[PDB]
Amino acid sequence: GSDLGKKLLEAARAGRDDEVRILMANGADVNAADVVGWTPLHLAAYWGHLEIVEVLLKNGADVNAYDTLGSTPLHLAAHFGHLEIVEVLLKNGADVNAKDDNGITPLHLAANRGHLEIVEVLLKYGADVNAQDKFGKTAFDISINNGNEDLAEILQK
Amino acid sequence: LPAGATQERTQKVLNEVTHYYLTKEKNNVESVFAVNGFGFAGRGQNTGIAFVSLKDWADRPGEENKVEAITMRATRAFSQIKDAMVFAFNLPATVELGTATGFDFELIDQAGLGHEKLTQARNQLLAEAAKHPDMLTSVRPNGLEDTPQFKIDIDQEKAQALGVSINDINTTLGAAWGGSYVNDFIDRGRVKKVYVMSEAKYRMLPDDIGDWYVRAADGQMVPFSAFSSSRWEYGSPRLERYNGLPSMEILGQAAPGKSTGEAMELMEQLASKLPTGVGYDWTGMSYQERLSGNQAPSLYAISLIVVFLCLAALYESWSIPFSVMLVVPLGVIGALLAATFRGLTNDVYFQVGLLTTIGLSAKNAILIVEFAKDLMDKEGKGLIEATLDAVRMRLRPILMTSLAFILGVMPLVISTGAGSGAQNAVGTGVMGGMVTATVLAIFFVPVFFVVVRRRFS
Amino acid sequence: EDTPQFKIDIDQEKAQALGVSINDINTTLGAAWGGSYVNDFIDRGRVK
Amino acid sequence: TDADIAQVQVQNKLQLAMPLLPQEVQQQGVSVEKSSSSFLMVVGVINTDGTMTQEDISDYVAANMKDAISRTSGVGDVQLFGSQYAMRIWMNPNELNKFQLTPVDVITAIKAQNAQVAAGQLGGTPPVKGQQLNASIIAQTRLTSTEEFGKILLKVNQDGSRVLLRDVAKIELGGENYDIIAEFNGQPASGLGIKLATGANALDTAAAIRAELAKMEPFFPSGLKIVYPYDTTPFVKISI
Amino acid sequence: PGADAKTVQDTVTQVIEQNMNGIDNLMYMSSNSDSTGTVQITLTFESGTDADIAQVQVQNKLQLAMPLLPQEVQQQGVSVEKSSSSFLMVVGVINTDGTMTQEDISDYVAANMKDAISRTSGVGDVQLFGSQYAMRIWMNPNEL
Amino acid sequence: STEEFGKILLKVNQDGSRVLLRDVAKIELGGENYDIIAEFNGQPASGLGIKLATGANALDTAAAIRAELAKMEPFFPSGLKIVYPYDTTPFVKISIHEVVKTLVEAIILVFLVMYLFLQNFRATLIPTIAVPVVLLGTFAVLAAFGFSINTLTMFGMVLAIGLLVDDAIVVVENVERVMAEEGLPPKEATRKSMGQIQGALVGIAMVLSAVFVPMAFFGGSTGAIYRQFSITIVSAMALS
Amino acid sequence: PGADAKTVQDTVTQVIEQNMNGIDNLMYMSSNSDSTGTVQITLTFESG
Ligand SMILES: CCCCCCCCCCCCO[C@@H]1O[C@H](CO)[C@@H](O[C@H]2O[C@H](CO)[C@@H](O)[C@H](O)[C@H]2O)[C@H](O)[C@H]1O
Ligand SMILES: CN(C)c1ccc(O)c2c1C[C@H]1C[C@H]3[C@H](N(C)C)C(O)=C(C(N)=O)C(=O)[C@@]3(O)C(O)=C1C2=O
Ligand SMILES: CCCCCCCCCC(=O)OC[C@H](CO)OC(=O)CCCCCCCCC
Ligand SMILES: CCCCCCCCCCCCCCCCCC
Ligand SMILES: CCCCCCCCCCCCCCC
Ligand SMILES: CCCCCCCC
Repeated sequence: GSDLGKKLLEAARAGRDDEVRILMANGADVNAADVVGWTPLHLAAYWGHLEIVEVLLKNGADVNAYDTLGSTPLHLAAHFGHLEIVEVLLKNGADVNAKDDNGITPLHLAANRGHLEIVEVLLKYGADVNAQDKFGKTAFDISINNGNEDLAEILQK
Repeated sequence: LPAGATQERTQKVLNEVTHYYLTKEKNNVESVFAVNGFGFAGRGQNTGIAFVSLKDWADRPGEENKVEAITMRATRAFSQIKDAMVFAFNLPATVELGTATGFDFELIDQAGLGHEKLTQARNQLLAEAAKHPDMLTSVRPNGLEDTPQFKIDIDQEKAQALGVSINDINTTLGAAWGGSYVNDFIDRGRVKKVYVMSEAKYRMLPDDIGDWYVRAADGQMVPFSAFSSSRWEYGSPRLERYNGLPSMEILGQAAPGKSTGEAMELMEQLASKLPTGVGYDWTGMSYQERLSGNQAPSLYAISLIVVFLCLAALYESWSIPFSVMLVVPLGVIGALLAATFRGLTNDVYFQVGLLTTIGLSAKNAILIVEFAKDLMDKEGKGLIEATLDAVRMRLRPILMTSLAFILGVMPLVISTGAGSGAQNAVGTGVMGGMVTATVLAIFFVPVFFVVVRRRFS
Repeated sequence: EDTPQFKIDIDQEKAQALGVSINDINTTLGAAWGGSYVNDFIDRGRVK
Repeated sequence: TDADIAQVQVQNKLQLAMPLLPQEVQQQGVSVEKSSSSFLMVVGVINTDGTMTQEDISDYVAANMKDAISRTSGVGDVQLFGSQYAMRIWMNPNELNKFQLTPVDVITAIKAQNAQVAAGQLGGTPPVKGQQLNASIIAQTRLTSTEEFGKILLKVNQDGSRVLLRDVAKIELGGENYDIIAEFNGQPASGLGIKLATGANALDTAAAIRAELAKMEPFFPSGLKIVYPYDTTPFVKISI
Repeated sequence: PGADAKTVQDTVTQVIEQNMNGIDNLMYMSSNSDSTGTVQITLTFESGTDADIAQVQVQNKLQLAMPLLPQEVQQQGVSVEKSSSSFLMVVGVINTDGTMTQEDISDYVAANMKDAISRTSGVGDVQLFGSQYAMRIWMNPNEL
Repeated sequence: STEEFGKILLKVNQDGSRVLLRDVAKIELGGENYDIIAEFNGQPASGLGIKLATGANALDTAAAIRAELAKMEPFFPSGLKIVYPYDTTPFVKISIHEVVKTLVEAIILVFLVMYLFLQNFRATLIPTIAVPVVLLGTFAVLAAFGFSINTLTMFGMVLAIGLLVDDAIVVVENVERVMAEEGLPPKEATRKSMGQIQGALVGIAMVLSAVFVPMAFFGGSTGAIYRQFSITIVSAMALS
Repeated sequence: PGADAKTVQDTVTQVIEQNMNGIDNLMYMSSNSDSTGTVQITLTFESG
């Protein structure tokens, strides 16, 4: 925990691109994590700040960083329907079959909130469609339970 | 402290603050009442407050041992403290007013946009208001920011499969982690509450969730881990509403030199360029300042019109009244010079002080004009003869009243004790106004009467 | 003025015989034909 | 008679009766009011673009307009000419019997799976020494959509197949009641029947209502418009 | 007790706010729902309004809305007071020999002092900085 | 008692052993909640926040509270101490004293300045009688309007000193001048003296009324403050 | 209902009585708790 580390966490969350850039020049810690284990990339991927997500990965930010419950920036971006960020993460080597402590994947979360474009991007990068969570539930089991007609067709593969 | 900070974390900061006041300000500070977990902005573990009680005014000599001075010292001393926004400040005369420069703005969700969309619109208004330091200064949100919270999801299918009811699950969780008021008991002839809650150590961290077991219908004990799944998300620890709809209170004050009315007019302009479905309204002192300022012009008007009519009836002349009413600036100029020189403000004591200075100057002028006119009307004297005879007869009583009253308010001006602020405000403006109102009136009232009597033959 | 109304008699003996709760009978009849206000939910951030 | 005191005295006796009333009558909300029986004015609401139905308009007036009008000083009673939406669970007896379920099971499931739970905090007070984490625990929250209600699990069959609420009922967003249906000049309409509070000024109250309506207009959806089909105050203004 | 801002707002605050109709000379209404499980709805009235009549009208509309609140909230109670934030003085009670905790002192002041001070000639309202004792059951999950 | 709560039976085992509430929980008398940690100079603290009742005397109430707390001293457990971190009555006592000091000093100065010019103790007595009569009269009218002795009302009379003192000086001084310039006896001199100014004094009262009265007709918080000064000054001026 | 004077006074009469302080023109307050569970707290005010 450093002075600039806490400011980057605050800036990355708020989406202050120009403050993030000044902090990337001063050498602010990109691996700066809060008490829950969220890095600036975690925060940026959650709040949907694309320009900052790109700036952090350029500055050697861990794309496969995980919190105290095993969730990664891709989990968040996929869950909150941030297509542009999901692509940039997978492009920069984001583990598409990343499991949290519950065994939940970015595909599970993407499917659960009916993000059709994101599901297609994930499957394109080799997202295990037969991947189960701790309850033995697939992304297909989520679609039929939610009653998502379109999503059920995409995961029918 | 930063959001998510614990009670122990805040106690350490308060212990340093308490240690400072009983060390560095041992000659001034009598006691420090440290309240950990309370703040006027919103209560929580990260917030606290230290109510400092000082020794008698007798034991605190000079301006260096006043709240003004002690505040400035303490503020700078705590600015060094790592990861804590700590500062001191004096209490206002009353909470029921706030600041004259300050405004109170409500940002309203008028189309069920949601909490997160109203935050975006709030951040947008703040960002634009920050590009106007010339008009608006310290434009900030009054509420709390979103914080990490632990979202746990009970699997209904897995609970029903194991034979575990949701009532037993939701009770076990809520009772252990949150506490549960069961019923009353009588401790020494006094009815008191009975609470069941987990011993601290078993309800601290997410790993402790799995240590809690709920009995199934078959009689087997099932851990929370078996039928639950958790993740981190952000949510509001304090949700504000105004007139039934979701809102966010925004505080701020007019920039040095600029007026409240102007600062408000820009905030309205900025607000009109926010996302669709986002409304605004003025509350508290702003609501008050708005519908009090619309009266002022009307009250000044009536006051000034009735004064004229009263003097018009007295002198039996539509013109002569002007000779009396022209004395007003002579008393106000000295009040302003005195207040400005000393570095005081346009407060209520001053404003009422002007009306009493204007009142006594108007009184002096009325008698000079009355004496002068009555000599012309009865003794058939000339304008200048009657005016010179009048001011002669009225010189001594004007001086006696002024001499007595200027000396009478002199102790209030030099006062630096308890309630000196009120005394100074009452004294300074009156003494200053009285000097100019006395010195100028005796020479100007005869000038006003002659000029008016000439202009209107 | 008075209007025709559908009088229905619940035979207590036959219900006790078959082992059906009269609470379940009144709930089923009342909820289905009359309507039952269960609890509240949030429609676009408003309690309904 | 002071209508304020008359209301206080009447309610003091009502609160003695309140606990003896059925639980269903209490949960509908009992109201004590001091108003004229006649209507001061009717505030009609139509959609000129025909984008919203009679039901859709009524829900908006109930959810976005009614409450603020009801709170305005001088407004004794406000009658919604329509109904606010509710989560309508239209049960099917053929489908309920098929899965061996009853309206009793449906109500129990909704109360269990449409709950807003207080689950305490991580690192809550009193805490252990050396605690760094402090976060609220968020469990079950109120459902928000017809979909969420649809996927309420009533029971799991012996073969492991799920019975959801949408399998035994049609789930739409519909009026709390379907008794009131209004029309303005033939086309679909909703609105508010406003009764003047006992002793209140007709003209001052009517003006205060228009002031409150003026604040809502900018935030209306496309097509939605206020109409003034009935007002007793204009006559008083014009006659004087 | 144990509720979050969202839980408090969606079950308590919105239900009470929807029922604050038929009350005379109301200017505006504001509320806060926080993660301590607390809600405060402040109804500000026109200057010259009888504060007693204003309070009884708010209390009456709340009473009719009480059956719509959660049993946990109904059990705790909902307090309708006249907002007059202006203290005559604050009496502090402290333990110098460290034999009593802040909880122990609070119970003493509540039991032996508070009621006598409330009865004192010219005293309007007395707020206790703390609460009287509660029978705290601290459960152990390993034992259960 | 905690002992009774500890003995609460939870279950009886098959072997015969009993599970009590003390076996699965720690049972103590504690606080309702543990959110706030209160300390006074580092020591554990509680307290009472006391508000003044409607129409009550602040100085009497404060003395009464201290008189009650004094009777509780003998029963306090070993270590318990009372402290007064906040109290306004010492400040309000200074405000009262400083105003009476100013009002008394003011009457003394009129006496000295009256003697300096007129140089007869007989003339110096007239304003020494008239001014206190008006100041007392002022309090009677404050009570009639239902006002209290407060910072605004007290300093309202301090600002009016100039107006009240003047009324006295103007009347006596004018009589002293008429006697000096005409040689009339005090009786006939007073008649002529008053005859010159009596019309102006009525006129002055009407002008000063028009200056201060409209100040009370401000609305809201600001209006309430100005109303205290307005009524105090107009009352004192009218009596003068 | 069913509570003796002692239990009633402790749980009701005192709880109410200790909140009946700071009221305008209150002269005195008399109350009684009986074996039937009944409480009756009478507050008498100045004439006028
Ligand atoms: C509604 C508010 C408007 C009021 C404004 C008027 C301000 C006060 C004006 C005072 C009237 C002037 O009064 C001037 O002196 C006296 C009384 O004072 C008058 O004299 C008259 O009244 C006096 C009253 O004692 C009587 O003796 C006598 O009946 C009559 O001659 C003169 O005719 C007039 O020149
Ligand atoms: C400033 N303030 C009034 C103080 C100061 C010091 C304190 O030590 C305390 C307070 C607030 C009071 C409020 C009381 C209130 N009540 C009397 C039960 C109360 O409702 C709560 C609550 N969380 O609801 C408290 O925290 C509370 O018990 C508490 O712990 C307090 C407390 O400990
Ligand atoms: C002799 C004629 C005097 C005319 C002035 C009368 C002013 C009264 C206005 C009033 O009632 O408001 C008082 C107001 C309360 O906020 O107090 C004030 O703000 C004091 C007013 C001082 C300025 C006077 C105008 C001089 C400019 C040339
Ligand atoms: C356009 C805004 C309208 C506001 C009008 C306010 C009028 C207030 C009336 C004040 C009353 C003045 C009476 C003072 C006369 C006393 C002197 C004889
Ligand atoms: C607000 C209406 C009243 C204002 C004051 C009226 C003054 C009247 C002046 C009349 C002058 C007539 C001159 C005669 C030559
Ligand atoms: C200190 C006691 C005086 C109370 C009345 C004073 C009025 C100015």
